[PDB]
Amino acid sequence: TFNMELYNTDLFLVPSPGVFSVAENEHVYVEVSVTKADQDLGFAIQTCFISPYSNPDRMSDYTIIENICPKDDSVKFYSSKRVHFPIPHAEVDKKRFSFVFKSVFNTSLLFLHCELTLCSRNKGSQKLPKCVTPDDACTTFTKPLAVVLQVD
Repeated sequence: TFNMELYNTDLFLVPSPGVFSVAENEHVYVEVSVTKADQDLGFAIQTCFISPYSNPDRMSDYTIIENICPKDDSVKFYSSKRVHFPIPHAEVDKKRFSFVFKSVFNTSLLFLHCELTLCSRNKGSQKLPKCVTPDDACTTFTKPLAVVLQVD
């Protein structure tokens, strides 16, 4: 129901076939996606950080996005993409951003941890947070996802 894809270009055409290889100073194109029936339901990208653990309890000082705000300055957002399944009555909501990688760990095997927050895409709604955009954000309904990175 939730996805996280890495791509080699800002066309998000061709996802990497497992473990993404990355060197300092390169871009990484992330795509996150929610697949759902409700059409009032959106999401935002709450937090993203790199870390050498498959574990997020040991969070990390390498934070890219925090409370929907871009903390790393290399970060760019791209158009979001709602794509309809006609016959299954479904919608994939996708969001996209890049950043420039910096190696700073003591190891070559890393994790991109992103967490999605679900939210309500229509005004007047106790039931979940209304929705908000990334620099608008600079001014339980949350899902953790991890993808693997390989430094060279």
